[PDB]
Amino acid sequence: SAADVYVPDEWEVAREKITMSRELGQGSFGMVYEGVAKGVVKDEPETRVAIKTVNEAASMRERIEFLNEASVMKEFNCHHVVRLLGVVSQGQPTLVIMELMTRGDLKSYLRSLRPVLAPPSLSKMIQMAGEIADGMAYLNANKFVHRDLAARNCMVAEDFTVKIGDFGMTRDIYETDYYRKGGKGLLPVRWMSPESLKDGVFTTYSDVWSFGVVLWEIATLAEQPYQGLSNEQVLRFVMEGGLLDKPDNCPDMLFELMRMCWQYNPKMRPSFLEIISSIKEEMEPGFREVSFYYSEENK
Repeated sequence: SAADVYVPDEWEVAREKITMSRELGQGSFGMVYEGVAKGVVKDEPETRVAIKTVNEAASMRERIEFLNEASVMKEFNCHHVVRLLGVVSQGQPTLVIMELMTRGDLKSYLRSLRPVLAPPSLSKMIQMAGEIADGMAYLNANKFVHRDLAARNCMVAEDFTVKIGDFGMTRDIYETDYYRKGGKGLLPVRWMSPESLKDGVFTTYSDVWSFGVVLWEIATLAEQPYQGLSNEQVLRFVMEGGLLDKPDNCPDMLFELMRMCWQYNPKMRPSFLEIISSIKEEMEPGFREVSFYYSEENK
C-alpha cells in the first residue's frame, strides 16, 4: 500500500497568501472556513474560497489521510465538480483551499424553498439534473464512483450551478441519512441500490441508482426517501423490487428518468452520458460551453 506521508508538489500554497473570513460549520476533519486566497486562479488577483481544516487534536495519520483525499482531486478539472485550488501541508493547522459555493449543499438549499413564489420549474430541475449527471459522468469517466451521491453532497454555486461536492463537507445535521446496516458500518441505505445493499458492491451503476433518488429529492423538495419505512424496512422493500412513488406534481419526464435509473438489473439502467443525452435539448446553451459532456475529453 501507499505510505502515510505527503510530498509537497506544485499545489502547495504559501499560507501567507490566505485569509479566514468566518466559520461555515464543523466538517469531517474539522472547522471549514470562508476566505480569500491569492495566486489560486490564473490571471486572477484574489479568490473567495472555502478552507477546510483538521483539528489540532488529530493524529498525524488522520492528518495524512486528509491531504491524501484532497490529492485525489488534484486530478479533476471539471466545471461540475467543486474544485481544489490549493493545499497547505507545512505548519498548523493543515489546510485545503476549495472552490467556494456560497449557496451550500443542495439538500439544505432545497428544503429552504419549502417555506406568488412557485416551486422549481422543470427547466431548472433538468438543469440541476443535467449538471449533476455531468459531474458524475466526468468522475465515472476517470474511473471514479461516488459511493455516496445524494442531495446533501451536491453544492449550489453562487450563480445557482450545481457541482459534485468535495469530501468532508456533509453537514452534521443529516447524520440520520446514515444507518448501521447489520449493526456494522454507517451506510446511506436510503440512497443505495438493491445490489449494493445485498452484495455490498458499489459501481458506476449504483451511482446512477443514487442519481435517481437525487432526482427524487429535487422534485419532493428534499423529502426523506421512504419516509414511512424505517431504515430496516427500506432494505427489504428496495431489495425486493420496491420503488419510490412518483412525487406529487412531479413532471412525467423526471419520474420517467427516475424509473430508468432504478432498473433492478444494474446494466439495464442508463449510464450518466445517456441521461444527459435524453435531456440535452433542455439544457441551457452555456452547458455546451462548460460541460464535460460536450468537452473534448468525452471519447
